[PDB]
Amino acid sequence: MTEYKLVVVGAGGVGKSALTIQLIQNHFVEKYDPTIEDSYRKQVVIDGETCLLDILDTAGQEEYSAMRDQYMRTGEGFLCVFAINNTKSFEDIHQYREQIKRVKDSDDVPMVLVGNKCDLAARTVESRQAQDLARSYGIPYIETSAKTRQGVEDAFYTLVREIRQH
Amino acid sequence: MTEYKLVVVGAGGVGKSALTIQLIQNHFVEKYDPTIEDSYRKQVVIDGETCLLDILDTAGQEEYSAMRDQYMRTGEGFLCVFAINNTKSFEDIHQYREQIKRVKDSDDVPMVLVGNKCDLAARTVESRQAQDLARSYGIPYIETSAKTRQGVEDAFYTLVREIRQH
Amino acid sequence: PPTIQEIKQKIDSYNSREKHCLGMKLSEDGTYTGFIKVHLKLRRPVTVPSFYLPLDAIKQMHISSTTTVSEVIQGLLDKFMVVDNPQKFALFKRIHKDGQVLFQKLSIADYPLYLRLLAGPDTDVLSFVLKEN
Amino acid sequence: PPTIQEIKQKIDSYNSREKHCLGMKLSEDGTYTGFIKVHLKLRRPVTVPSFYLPLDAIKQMHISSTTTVSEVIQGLLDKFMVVDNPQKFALFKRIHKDGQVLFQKLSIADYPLYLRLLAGPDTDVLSFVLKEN
Ligand SMILES: Nc1nc2c(ncn2[C@@H]2O[C@H](COP(=O)(O)OP(=O)(O)NP(=O)(O)O)[C@@H](O)[C@H]2O)c(=O)[nH]1
Ligand SMILES: Nc1nc2c(ncn2[C@@H]2O[C@H](COP(=O)(O)OP(=O)(O)NP(=O)(O)O)[C@@H](O)[C@H]2O)c(=O)[nH]1
Ligand SMILES: [Mg+2]
Ligand SMILES: [Mg+2]
Repeated sequence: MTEYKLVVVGAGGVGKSALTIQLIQNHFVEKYDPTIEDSYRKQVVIDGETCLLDILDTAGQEEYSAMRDQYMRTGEGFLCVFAINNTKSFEDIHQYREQIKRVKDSDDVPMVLVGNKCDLAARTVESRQAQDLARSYGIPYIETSAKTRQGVEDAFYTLVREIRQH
Repeated sequence: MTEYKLVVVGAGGVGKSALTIQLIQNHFVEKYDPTIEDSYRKQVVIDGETCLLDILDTAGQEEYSAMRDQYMRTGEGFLCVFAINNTKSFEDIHQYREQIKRVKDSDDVPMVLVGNKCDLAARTVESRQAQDLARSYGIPYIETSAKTRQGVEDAFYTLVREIRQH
Repeated sequence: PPTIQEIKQKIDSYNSREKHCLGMKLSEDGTYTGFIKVHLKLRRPVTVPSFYLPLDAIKQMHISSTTTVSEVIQGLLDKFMVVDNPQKFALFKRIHKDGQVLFQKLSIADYPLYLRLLAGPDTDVLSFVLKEN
Repeated sequence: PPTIQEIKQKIDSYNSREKHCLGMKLSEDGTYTGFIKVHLKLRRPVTVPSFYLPLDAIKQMHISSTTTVSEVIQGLLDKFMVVDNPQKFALFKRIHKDGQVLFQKLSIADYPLYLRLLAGPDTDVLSFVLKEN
């Protein structure tokens, strides 16, 4: 099978680990355990192709910012995650887009914009503003809930599709 | 760690599997079970470097000759094995050297000449003739016994050395 | 479940997607012979001069349509000189279920070559793995 | 076994071969804090709508010199929501012995950070792996 190197990035607490663990283990992590950097290997079937996903779940906390160049070099596609009830996380997205573009020296690195925690009622980031940002970058926008599992497969599978069409 | 793709080739019954299994499992296979094609993954330390050896143990029987192009394309170094009590196996060595050279399109593919079954008293291939052949090719000659374990590590480790100096 | 002529056509299709010396062959009354690969992923207890050493191997075997999982397991344990209780081991098919690749334990009475033929040559679709409980 | 100033120099050497936010830090009387990675290689029994699904993960953890193997095991089982008996699991160091890379079971009373410091930053020299018996 072909292998895909996926990296999950975004501000601390947006649900990067929760999304990853929903894909890997098929359950929701309620606990908030800040990540330093974790990696996963998951075999999947996407549109009839068997794929090995190597998934890097990264730190949103600033103390680990120095690790970014390293993982941005090696990653093939990026899930750029914010939480729809956290305006600051949405503001932080462009910073990730820009650092990836710098490190990889490309303006079309495979990326998906993910608005997570869509199970929550108290939304502060309007879907239209997120759709606008994704359109600006030329990338897909998907809302997910690591809790309900809504959009989780679509987010990762869309990213793999973005990579294999690149 | 760095990975090395090793391929073990030579006429049927010379001890290709026995040598491989001595390296992998640290024991001697007395049974004669002709190979179709088997593969092994073994982590080792060679001169202080940790290496992953992917080892392909190939068929000496003619019925599987069609599989050679495929494994010769993918292999990085070749242990070319004959048995010191089998003159025909020694005559067959040049055929392997030539097919590898053809398939890889190179006259310096990493190779080691291995004279196996050196535990046996009834020798029919003189060591000098084998030394002469290896000198002709510009490769090392090592005598091994899969039975006693004599030379087994040196053969594989020499091959890895040949690859990393290439 | 299935027709013999169905098996005949299945073998011909299989073989078009495979090398000649690795193809399946039809025999008497819808029986056939052919090849599988089994991935052994075992931890072997070892003594120094506690600790284990990995056995990580893919063994290619020539078997028939009547060869059972039980036969495949015993043959591998004997070939790799594994002395543990054979009933501590199981053969699994790695297959697609629900977008997920899962490992399903095989019945000791199952026939791996039949599974292989039905799946086609691609190990991405079905692979066999031998594991200790 | 060892000197505190020995530990101080060992930490400084360690950190020169590692990124800044991933370095070790000296604390009171020769204690220290630092990072390890544990490779979880587990088979998880699953139900469809028998079968297992792999959990293949490398978890990076911030721990101290007094953190025990027992603590590392329990913390991982809880983090990955593994409900099996914790005594069915063991932590191994993958290390060099006799030109061979072997896995050695750790005592539940051992201190992984100490092992990590002594080995240096290179996971090729020492890696940790969590396995079910
Ligand atoms: N309601 C809801 N909560 C979620 C969702 N995703 C994550 N959370 C919750 O948000 C908290 C933080 O999630 P976590 O996955 O740890 O975030 P992170 O982005 O990995 N954090 P860090 O960057 O520090 O590693 C947890 O308490 C988690 O249960 C979601 O889709 N819905
Ligand atoms: N005395 C002795 N016998 C050996 C040695 N190596 C292999 N043999 C014996 O020679 C026979 C054939 O060995 P085997 O490893 O199966 O050879 P092969 O080259 O792999 N055969 P094939 O090409 O058909 O797969 C066995 O009966 C084996 O025990 C050796 O170093 N010394
Ligand atoms: Mg996280
Ligand atoms: Mg053989």
